[PDB]
Order: sequence, then structure tokens, then C-alpha cells
Amino acid sequence: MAVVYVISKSGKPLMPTTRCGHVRILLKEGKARVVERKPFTIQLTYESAEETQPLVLGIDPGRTNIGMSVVTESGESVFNAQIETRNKDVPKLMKDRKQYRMAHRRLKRRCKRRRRAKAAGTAFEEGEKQRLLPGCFKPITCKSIRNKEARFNNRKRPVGWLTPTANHLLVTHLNVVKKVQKILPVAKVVLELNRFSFMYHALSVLNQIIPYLADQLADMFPGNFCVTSGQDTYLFREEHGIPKDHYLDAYCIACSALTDAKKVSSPKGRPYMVHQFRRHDRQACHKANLNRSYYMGGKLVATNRHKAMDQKTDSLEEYRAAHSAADVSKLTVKHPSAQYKDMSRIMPGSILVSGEGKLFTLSRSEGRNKGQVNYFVSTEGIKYWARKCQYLRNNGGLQIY
RNA sequence: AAAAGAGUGAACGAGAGGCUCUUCCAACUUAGGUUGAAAGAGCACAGGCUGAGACAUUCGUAAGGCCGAAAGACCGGACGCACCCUGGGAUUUCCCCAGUCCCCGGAACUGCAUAGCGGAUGCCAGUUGAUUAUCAGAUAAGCCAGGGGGAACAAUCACCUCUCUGUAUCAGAGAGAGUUUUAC
DNA sequence: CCTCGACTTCTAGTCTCGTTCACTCTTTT
DNA sequence: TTTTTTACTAGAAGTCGAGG
Repeated sequence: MAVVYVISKSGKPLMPTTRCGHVRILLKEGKARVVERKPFTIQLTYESAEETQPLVLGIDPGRTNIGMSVVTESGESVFNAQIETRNKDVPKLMKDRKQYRMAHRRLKRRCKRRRRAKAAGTAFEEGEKQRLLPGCFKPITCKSIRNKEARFNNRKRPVGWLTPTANHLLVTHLNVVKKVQKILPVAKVVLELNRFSFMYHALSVLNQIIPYLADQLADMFPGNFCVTSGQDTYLFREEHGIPKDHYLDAYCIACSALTDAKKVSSPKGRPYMVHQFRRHDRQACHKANLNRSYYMGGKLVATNRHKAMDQKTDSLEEYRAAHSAADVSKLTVKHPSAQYKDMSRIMPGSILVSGEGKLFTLSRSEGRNKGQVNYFVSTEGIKYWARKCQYLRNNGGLQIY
């Protein structure tokens, strides 16, 4: 039945097991010591032999659902996972980081300098200046003063420089291989090299990282790194009739390297689920409201005084056109103040226990009153009064649900 | 090889908005208040680093062409600069990285020449201690700031059986050796 | 009969356009 | 000539009881 992973006293991933009774007696015997609650690992506390039979790990690459599966040689299944990456958030978080940065460098230096210039009388006499900068053919308009040197001509990257979003995917894939190697004694590694010519979109960073992952996983398993092919995976899924399921593809990718695989049966049983939680959140501002709202009878009648970029709702300007000065003289303005996040908060991914004693993994902290989170939501979707909950462990990035 | 695809990373420049304040006008209610128009001034995660580096004007920036009466222009690429290299930093942290930036070296490489750098002149800081000196302090038109890990940190008993309560379920609590051994 | 409050319950968050540059992977041919 | 709507965290408004 269940498979209880085992680790040597020396901390060496030994073969797991499936005896159950002995895995309890041996816990009551104290001989052992839980090392993880899921997947259940038990480190022996009586140094014994550490024999470990050969195991193959089939990695099915992917940008949001990395799938892995360690299989015995006969073709038996000892582990099956389905990692859900956060690779789709990294790209957008960086676009925002850019806008934010460019704003800081426009509203806190450029303008300022342009303000201090006009004030000191140290500004272009024309007030504007077209400047054809080396590399461009169309000039750039500089108001009041010149432009901090633009650097876009010879910025060199190391060879094989991969973009933040791609690096992430790669590391992830490998970080998961390392977590699997701390529970089971992995020997060889099969990877399913994918292929998209480009001739629910994405499917791009994977094509760029597949090559680098293959190299990296060839040094992690020196002399033991094979590469299958989606096609083979399919041929297998019709040859051994593995019920088609995105998560049953890794078992197939892995069962390929196996030569005399006699006991190849679909790896039944729901596969473990791993969620990736961000490690650092250096953002401090939750919302800077940015809106001067007007309220005649306490109801918005002007979100600004004049429209803004993409502002659809009417602005005081429109109102003044529709109503009178006796009307505009009664309006009430209400601009809420910027809301800053609590940058030392138990971060989504932490492990906590409820007042009743249920252990859970923070998914999101909903609510705040008098400076105290109102509810800690679990990854299962239950809401617990934070005030009563207890902190146990911080985020680990890849966290099994 | 190009050719495209398909993502994703830089630097610099402009706006619409916004915040505060001033002046003025109008409106509306109690000299006052509220609101708006117009003009002006300042301000732009929380922060960390550093004391100056910003701006303006002017001059200087290789030989080699080649064209000019010349002056000069144009090409070129230096004994010029560099986003390039070597080293060292700031941001920077439990432990790392990215990015950006900075400081001395500049060989190759790579880039630029209306750029960049340097000089000159102008204009924009802060001065107090602890002790002429030294060590703090003060001081921006300095730089970086909304990216990625990893470690460590349990009130971590899973699975099978029985009993009890709830629960349409399922869930909760208690006890248990269930075939050895991770390999007879 | 309120009201004071422990909690529920629920909504909401900036945006666009200039002058350039980059590196990495697939495929076409 | 248009690439794709995500979602945690903060804070205001609301309800349910206390209770006196």
C-alpha cells in the first residue's frame, strides 16, 4: 500500500518501504524519527546496512506543471509528483518593477533637475533641444537640460545569459530533482526533450531552457542521463496502454530507460502536488490610491478634476459642463491614503497550526484590523482566525500540498 | 548562413493624472468655512549607501585620408572616451544571485566621435561637536530601491484493522504489530 | 435598546509613447 | 497592429451578541 520513504542514520536516501506495521512498531520502538509529514519520511535511528537498488527519475519538462516519477527497474512506481511553478508571475512582476523604476528615475531625478534648472537659470535658452544620440537616426527632445547618458550601444551579456523568467524555470526544474534525491536514492535520469517550432500560449521559455537543463542534469548524474522523446512517450502510452493523463507522462518518460521492464503498470494513486511560493517580497506599497474623488451627495461625481490616462469615468471637468457652480460648490472630495504592506508578514507558504490543532500552509493572509491579520487562509481553502493560529515554519519555496 | 519566428532583458526621453502650498477669482454655506477655476512653487514605494555631483557656457580631444583659397567639412579610429575588459565596491541581506550603479588598471575583444571625457568659467549644499590637527555630525540636481533562489526554523505518526460520536457522506478521538528484511 | 465590538463580509489596486539596444531557442529556407 | 486578467493584502462596512 502506502510507500514510506526511509533515510539512513547517516542521512542517506535508502530504499523506502511498504510494510507499515514495522514502520510503526519501529516508531513506537523509537528506533525511527519522522523527518517529514508528507511525504512520510522516517530516518532510522539504528545504523544498519544502506543497500539501495537502482532507481530512474523521469522528468517531463514544462513551464507550469513539471512532472517527475522515480521508478524501480522492473517498471514499478516509487514516487509521482506534479509541480505547479510560479514561472508565469515572474515575467509580469518584472514589467511592473521596470515601470516603478523608470518612474522613480523620472519623477525623483529628471523632473527635479529640470525644476532646479529652470529655477537657477541653468537651462537651454530655447528650453528644448533635439539631440541625435550616437546609434539613433531620429532626434530626442530634451526640455530645460540634457539627458543622463543613454547606454544602449555596447552592453554585453555573458554567453548563454538566460532571462530572469527562463533562469527561474531552469533552477526550478533542478531544485525539484534535488528535493526528490533527498527522499529516494535516484541513479539515472531520463528527460523528455520537447520541441516547438513556432511555425493558453507561452511554451517559449521551456524551448530555451531544455538545452541548459540537459547539460546541468548530465553533471548531477555523471554517466547516467538519457533523453527520450514525446513521440516515444506516446508510443509507450499506446504500447503499455497507460491511461492518458498529463501526470502519467513522467512514468512513461522514466520507464523508457528501463531495459527488461516486465512489471510496467500505470502508476495508480493521486500524485503528490508541489506549489512554488515566492521567497522574497520586497514590495512595500499595497495601493497608492491616486484619485481625487468628488461627492455631491456623498457620491462620486469626479474621480479626478480632469480625466487621466485611460480614465473612463467622468472627471470634475465633465461635471462642471453638466451642472452649475452652486452644484460644484457643494461637492465633497475624498482621496484615500496610500496603503503599505507589512513586509515582515508570515509569507504565503509558511506552515501554521490552528486553535483546534489542524496544521496548514498559509496561502494568503486576508484582512487586517488594529495591525493584525484577521484570517489566515490555508492552501485547502479554509479560513482560520489568525489571532489564535500558531507559527511553526517559514516558506520553503517548493512546498508539497 | 541568412532568413525568419517566439519570447524576455537594458538605458534614456516625454506626457495624462496625483500630493502639498501660495496668489487670485467665483460659488456656496457660517471675519470664517467649503468647493471650484486660473496662475505659481514645491513632492513623488518603505528604505539602504555615500558627500557632493548636477546643470550651463566655452575650449580640447590622435595620424591617416580626402575635399576645400582658406576657414572648414567629410571619412578614419587614437596617445580620446566606453555600456568593453581586470580588479574592487554600493544596493546586500541568515547564506547567495539578478539588475543597476560606482572606483582605480586598461591587453586582446567589443562600442562611440552632434557622443563621451577633460579643462576653464558660472550657478546650486552643509558646519557642529568630540576632541591647527584628528574623529564623529551636517550636507544633492549622488547611486540603488516594487526581480530569483537557498538554508534554518514543527504541537511534524502517514498507511491497514477495531470501537465511540457526530457527520447524508466524510470528519474527529483512542488502542493495535498488519510478514519478514529492503531484501528469502 | 442601544452600542461596542468581536468578528464577517467585501471590494480593490495607474497609464502611454518617444530614441535606441540586447541574448537564446526553434524553424524556414 | 493588439500580447492576456492574476491575485494577495489592507481596510471599510456590516452582523451578531453582550449586557446591562
